[PDB]
Amino acid sequence: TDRFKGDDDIPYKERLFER
Amino acid sequence: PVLTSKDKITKRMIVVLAMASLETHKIDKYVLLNCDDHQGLLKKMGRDISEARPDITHQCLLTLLDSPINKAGKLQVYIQTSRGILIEVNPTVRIPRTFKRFSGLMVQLLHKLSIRSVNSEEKLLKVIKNPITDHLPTKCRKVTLSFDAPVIRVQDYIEKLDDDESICVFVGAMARGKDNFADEYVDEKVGLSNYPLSASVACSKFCHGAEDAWNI
Amino acid sequence: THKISDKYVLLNCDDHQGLLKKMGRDISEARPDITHQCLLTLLDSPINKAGKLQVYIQTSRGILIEVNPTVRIPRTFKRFSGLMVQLLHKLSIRS
Amino acid sequence: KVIKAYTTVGSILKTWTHGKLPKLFKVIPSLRNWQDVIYVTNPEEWSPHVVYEATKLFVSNLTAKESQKFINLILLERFRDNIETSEDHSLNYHIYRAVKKSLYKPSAFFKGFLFPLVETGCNVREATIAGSVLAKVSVPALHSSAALSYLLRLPFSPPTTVFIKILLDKKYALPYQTVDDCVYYFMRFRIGEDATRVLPVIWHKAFLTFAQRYKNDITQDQRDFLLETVRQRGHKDIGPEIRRELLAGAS
Amino acid sequence: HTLANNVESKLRDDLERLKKIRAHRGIRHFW
Amino acid sequence: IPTHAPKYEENFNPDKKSYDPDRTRSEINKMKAQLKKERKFTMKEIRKDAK
Amino acid sequence: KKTKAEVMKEVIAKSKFYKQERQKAQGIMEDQIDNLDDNFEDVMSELMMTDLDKEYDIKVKELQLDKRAAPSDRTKTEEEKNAEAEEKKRELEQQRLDRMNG
RNA sequence: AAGGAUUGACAUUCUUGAUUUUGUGGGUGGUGGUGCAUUGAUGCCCUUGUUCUGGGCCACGCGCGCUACAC
Repeated sequence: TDRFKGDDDIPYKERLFER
Repeated sequence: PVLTSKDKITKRMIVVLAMASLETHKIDKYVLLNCDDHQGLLKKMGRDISEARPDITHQCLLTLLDSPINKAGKLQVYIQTSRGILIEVNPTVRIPRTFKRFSGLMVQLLHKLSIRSVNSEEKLLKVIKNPITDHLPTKCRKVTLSFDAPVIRVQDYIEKLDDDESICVFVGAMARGKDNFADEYVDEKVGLSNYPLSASVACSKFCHGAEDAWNI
Repeated sequence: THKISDKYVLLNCDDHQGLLKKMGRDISEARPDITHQCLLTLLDSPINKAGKLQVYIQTSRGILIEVNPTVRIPRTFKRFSGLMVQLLHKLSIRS
Repeated sequence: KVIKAYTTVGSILKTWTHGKLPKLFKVIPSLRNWQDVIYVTNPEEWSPHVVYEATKLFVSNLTAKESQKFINLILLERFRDNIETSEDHSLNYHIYRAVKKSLYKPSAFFKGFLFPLVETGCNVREATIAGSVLAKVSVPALHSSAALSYLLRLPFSPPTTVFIKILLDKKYALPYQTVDDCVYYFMRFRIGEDATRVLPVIWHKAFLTFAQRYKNDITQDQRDFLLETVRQRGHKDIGPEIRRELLAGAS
Repeated sequence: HTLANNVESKLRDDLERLKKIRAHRGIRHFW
Repeated sequence: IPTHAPKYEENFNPDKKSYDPDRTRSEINKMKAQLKKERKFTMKEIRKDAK
Repeated sequence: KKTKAEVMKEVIAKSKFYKQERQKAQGIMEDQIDNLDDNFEDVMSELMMTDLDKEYDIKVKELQLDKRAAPSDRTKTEEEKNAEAEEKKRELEQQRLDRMNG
């Protein structure tokens, strides 16, 4: 159910690496 | 037969791209806020993640270029931002197609504040002040695009209003939320079709209702 | 799609001065934005929600793509560009 | 002679950044020769970090005499050199939080900073900065009343008017001494300094912000000379609001 | 589990030893 | 009609393999491909200098 | 080369700042460990063993003896009072309507 | 509330003294930009900025055979 809300962002590899 | 706001007699269809989101920022250089191009700026600003989208009004170029009523001339587009700013467009602007050139057309919001042409006789984009009702025609219908409003065919809705001298439609060009119904102008909301339509397809459905009502 | 040396892109009118002129073609014909904004309109139309429509596209290079009604095409442009790169090279996209 | 590691202390505290302090320079209160030993450290050079922690320890050992010993000779004028040499006039958060740690001991803080800041070199821009950093943080109440007393008996300078204006939008609960001080401030501005000076909008807003609610110890002859105050000094923004506070105040 | 990993790393050290005993190279050929 | 979101990797590259989220199975696949090409090249070279 | 310029210059000045801060902390530590109680040699050889202020203290003590107060907290107009009254009325009426509806 | 509030702590035990301390309430917080003469309640956007920890490189292709995957 996406009523114009847009499919979400997926985090980048380096952003997930910085953890 | 070009149409500015200053000939309030004649029959017009006014679209108000309401609660838009096009907002400028200072990085020497000047950017505007997209959800896609920067998210850490949204998080540091503390904004909501989702509603930094000028993609919606850039997709709602299609009511400006909805040809069989715009090439008849009978349409006019105003924009009102969440920043309270009213932008007029002229009904003969050939809007930039791509979003990078629309991103480059931030000089209207930051620097130039009213654009001329290359021969520079008629103004295209304006940063006029609120309300909308004063710039509307004399008689003007009172319609916002909701979802849980009663649904009606916009053909019959425009047809039964014999000469109300215009039809104004406040369309919320936001990602999520709720538009200003009881705040400014609209006492009744007309709902479009049974599904939660986006802003662009809501504008296109109403524009094509105007086409087949007024015989293109 | 095209290579940069390291990177793959979808050919725009704006990601290059003359990648299209090095490939021979002219820059005015590299417009994926308009099939993007058609695909958005068709898949936000109410007939697609009611389930009386499906969208086939065919590239000028002769590649036929079937587009399900159930897809959520991304709203900005370069998200659609990164979708089209993987569609054109993996020939399939899952949910 | 002194034990003379103070070359090393001055060299590190010229561009001190972060960390811990030499404990001879921490127990410099409990040694009898603090001014005579800083006179041979000679820190014309400074780090803003050691300005902050040194004025913390200097509050921990300041009285009237000690405040005269250190703060009224080189550190107040070092603040003055900082504001004049800052070309955009950006007195740093270092200096400001040094002042806010400095404002604690109220015993002779008048002669600590407010007596030598009306010496020379105080313009209206430094004045609104100093009134802002005074109105930011905690203040002694009775010494604010005494400060309004002596700074109003002091000669007329627009730095002192914006000082007293900030001290009256402090929104105090006013003693009789300061109310009588303000009615002789009106007796001080008469045909006083009405023919020798003219008073524009800043002086106007100063006494209008006085008359906002500073009226609850006022009898009718005081209402009468405030009435002819505004009748003499008629601006555009006086009529309804000062007539309203005239009909609003009590004895 | 990681036994495959370690026997494989010793296998390729065996193979690089084998190459360097003779006169071989890495990837160097020309299209 | 229900509406699913499309799964795809960002900055796709076909020549590189897919980014597996396990560093001990992508590593064994990498080093299996590495031993296969180096073993093939090695024994090709030793049989042709034997020839 | 632009990113290497930024990275190289920032790493160079960062190592300079780290070396300077380590040197200053080492100077503080060594000067402490050679001058904290090692100044007990100089602690004995070289030793050292208001009218306007009284006016200000007099005004302070006089306000401490007798004072008075200030009415109430503010000064504003009845037009602003009517604006805030209609604001509180509209907010509470819409809040009661929302509580009725849900 | 010195018959002890808070300040400086020689790791527990003494060198500061009403700045108190706690509640009850409550003012938003201005080191700001932009015409005017170069100090002038000026239309129009912000308040709740200091010190250390920052990186992937310019699993090779083609191909025959075999094997998966279909009420």
